[PDB]
Amino acid sequence: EFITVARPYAKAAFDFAVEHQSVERWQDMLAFAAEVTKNEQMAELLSGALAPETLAESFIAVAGEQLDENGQNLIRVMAENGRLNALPDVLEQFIHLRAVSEATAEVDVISAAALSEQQLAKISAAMEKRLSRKVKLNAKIDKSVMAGVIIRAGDMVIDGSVRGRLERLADVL
Amino acid sequence: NSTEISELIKQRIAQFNVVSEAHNEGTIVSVSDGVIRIHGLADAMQGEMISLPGNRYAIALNLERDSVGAVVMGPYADLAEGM
Amino acid sequence: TGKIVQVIGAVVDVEFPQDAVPRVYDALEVQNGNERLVLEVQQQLGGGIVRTIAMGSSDGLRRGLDVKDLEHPIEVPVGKATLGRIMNVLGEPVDMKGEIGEEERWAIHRAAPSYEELSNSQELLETGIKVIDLMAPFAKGGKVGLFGGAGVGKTVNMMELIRNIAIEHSGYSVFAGVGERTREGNDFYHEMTDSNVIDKVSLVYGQMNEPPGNRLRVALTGLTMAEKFRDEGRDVLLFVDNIYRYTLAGTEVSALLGRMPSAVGYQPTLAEEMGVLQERITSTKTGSITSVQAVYVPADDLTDPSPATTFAHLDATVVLSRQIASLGIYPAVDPLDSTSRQLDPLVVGQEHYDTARGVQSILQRYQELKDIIAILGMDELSEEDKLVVARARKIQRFLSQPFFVAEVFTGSPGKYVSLKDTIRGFKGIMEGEYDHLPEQAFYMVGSIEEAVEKAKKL
Amino acid sequence: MATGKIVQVIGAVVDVEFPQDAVPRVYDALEVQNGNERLVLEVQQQLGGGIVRTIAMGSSDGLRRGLDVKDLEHPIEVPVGKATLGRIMNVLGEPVDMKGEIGEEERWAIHRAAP
Ligand SMILES: Nc1ncnc2c1ncn2[C@@H]1O[C@H](COP(=O)(O)OP(=O)(O)OP(=O)(O)O)[C@@H](O)[C@H]1O
Ligand SMILES: [Mg+2]
Repeated sequence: EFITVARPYAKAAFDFAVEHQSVERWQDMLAFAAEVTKNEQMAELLSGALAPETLAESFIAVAGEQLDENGQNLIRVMAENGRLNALPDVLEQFIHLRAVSEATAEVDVISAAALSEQQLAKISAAMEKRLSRKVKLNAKIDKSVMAGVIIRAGDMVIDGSVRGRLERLADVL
Repeated sequence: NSTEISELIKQRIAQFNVVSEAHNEGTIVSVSDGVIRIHGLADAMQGEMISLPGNRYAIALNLERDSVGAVVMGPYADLAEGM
Repeated sequence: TGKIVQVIGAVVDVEFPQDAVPRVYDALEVQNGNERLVLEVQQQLGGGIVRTIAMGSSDGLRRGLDVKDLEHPIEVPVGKATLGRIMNVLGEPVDMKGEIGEEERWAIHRAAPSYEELSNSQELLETGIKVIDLMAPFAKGGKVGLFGGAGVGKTVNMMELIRNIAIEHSGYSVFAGVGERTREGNDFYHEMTDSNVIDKVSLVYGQMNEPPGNRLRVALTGLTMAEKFRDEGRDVLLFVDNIYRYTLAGTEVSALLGRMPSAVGYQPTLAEEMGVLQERITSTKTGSITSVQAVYVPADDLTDPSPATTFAHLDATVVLSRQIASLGIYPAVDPLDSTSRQLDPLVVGQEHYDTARGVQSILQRYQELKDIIAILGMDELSEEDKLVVARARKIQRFLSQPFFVAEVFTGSPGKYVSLKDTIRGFKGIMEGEYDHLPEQAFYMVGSIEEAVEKAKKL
Repeated sequence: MATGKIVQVIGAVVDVEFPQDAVPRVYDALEVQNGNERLVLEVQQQLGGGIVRTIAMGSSDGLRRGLDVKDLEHPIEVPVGKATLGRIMNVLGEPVDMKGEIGEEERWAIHRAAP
């Protein structure tokens, strides 16, 4: 998958967007550059053997919204190295960099029920204490949770569920 | 705002006439030592005879994700990229 | 549900929705023109791509064909319903008779029996062949391997073993043809039917014409049938026509599976792939499998990784030599390389053990003298060295024997020799009881009495 | 008019990029100005994207990236016939003796199918 080759471009784009105070515009621009990449006919063209600059100018032709001489030049750079299919992964790493820079974390909470919303106030305060970031909750109700709740933040998980506790005790053979 | 930009893309591809090859047809991408790489041929099948310009054939040996690998049944030196 | 996305030789990549990706060794199915093709899943790549091997000809496959996900591995009929019938790798009937009256189907991928279940046995099993049960005797429920290059008599020796054992033995038998000649399968089938012994034998044939996936999986099909008969509590005979073709079919696909080459270009998984197959051929406290396997030796190189790996898995190993075969001594067994776990004074008893080690010592000394003899000639030897040579040559001739399946080749009637006659004869030769007979008296005679009768007419 | 440009020089191997529509065919002969002398390149492989890979028929030293490349549309062509007798030539059919120009009547391509 494109993650490893997408990282350098994501960093460069975020750094440039920080200098010119345009991060939000850059995000909305990369969204469009990634979305044109997903189109059928454009995807067939990307898999073809066009010389870099001809492909770059056709892509820039479709990507009209892009800020000329900044985003369109980013397309030219990626077209020199044929990374245009990595654009969905050049995006979302830009979003990751933004969330890190803005010291903000999406954190997820899965339970057997819709949580009491007072519970969510306590959970959000607790997460803003566990991690020194503002925490956006987007909790979920899940049938698999017999009872209790799972808290997931980044790649750390704190299992408070009855299902997990059962399959943790059932392990004690 | 996603559906709107999706159809905007589909309008703008037509405005610039970017379009696919027909099925059963493709282009030579690269040529070396009698091995041929072809882009397109979405309906080509393993072991098929692919007719080249002139009156000669290549045999499809690999159906890669992005290309067909084929070997030329005769002289290959006159073949070129983009045929 | 699935879509074909690549076709490279025998390997087909299929994409599935990420919530539905098939398990490893699941069977998939795709319509190829006017026929149905099964694919077996080998690897899960990322993003719902899955990499599979075609159980049939992959020519004519397009990209973009719709693929059906069968929820189970390859499963084959087992039990008495298979007896007397010829079946394919997929467990399909290949003889022109009707459908197989199966009651049960077993997945061909299985685990070996646990260490607790294994059973020991020391019951010596007799054969009609002098050299085999003299030099490398083997027991009921053990494994025998015939090692040899191209055209040195692996099949003929295995057919003699079939004739003798699998007809004095009373239980069921399974014959697995793996990547060998179709002509030989048809010949075997008929001479089984003419003898009316076919109704005791299940035959699975994966011969060389088949594309690589069939040759890869057919051995597991045969083992699955043999395991059904073993777990029923019977005593079973399993014959494998050439085990080497299984490893070779692994080699052919390994590169297309994206695995770096090893050693002499073999797949890196060679030892594990051979071991998981071999460990399932085992006698158990519930029932016993006796196994005879042919092992082809590429370029006669016994140090090649495939024979070298095979050697550790067998109880008795008989090594056939092209150099002996070109003398016309048949069976072309090398007694200085053939060996058995059973050549042990406790199981065989002292007379047999002493006779075998005496023969081994004399033949080794003859090897030591041949380099002197090549340059100088024999006249320079000492008078005891000349006696060593004179006895070693007679021993080499007396290991020859006419076979019934070799009646068509030689034109002379086949011979069956009891073990006692072998021990008595070789002990007499080494003691010099027959120092007055010519060498020709010993060639292709069944027993020592026949050597003296041949000597009377030279 | 030269239409290609050199894009790599790795020892004797020279890669040249042409427009998509004018890639030279395999076995064709190219030439470049290596300072104050012409250097001939023979096409071995057509890579994707208009890039072609060639073997230099001469010394590779002094070549820059970006030099102009002329596409001679025939293979290497050499003089033939009676004028060649008693003359020493190099692989390109150029006189290696000092004895002046060869009075050629024809030049044939060195790459041919057998009878
Ligand atoms: N006991 C024997 N007596 C006489 N000839 C024999 C004997 N064994 C083998 N041969 C000769 O060797 C030939 C080949 O034998 P066989 O088919 O058993 O060899 P193989 O080593 O199993 O060969 P392959 O690797 O080709 O399957 C026979 O056709 C016959 O000519
Ligand atoms: Mg054989």
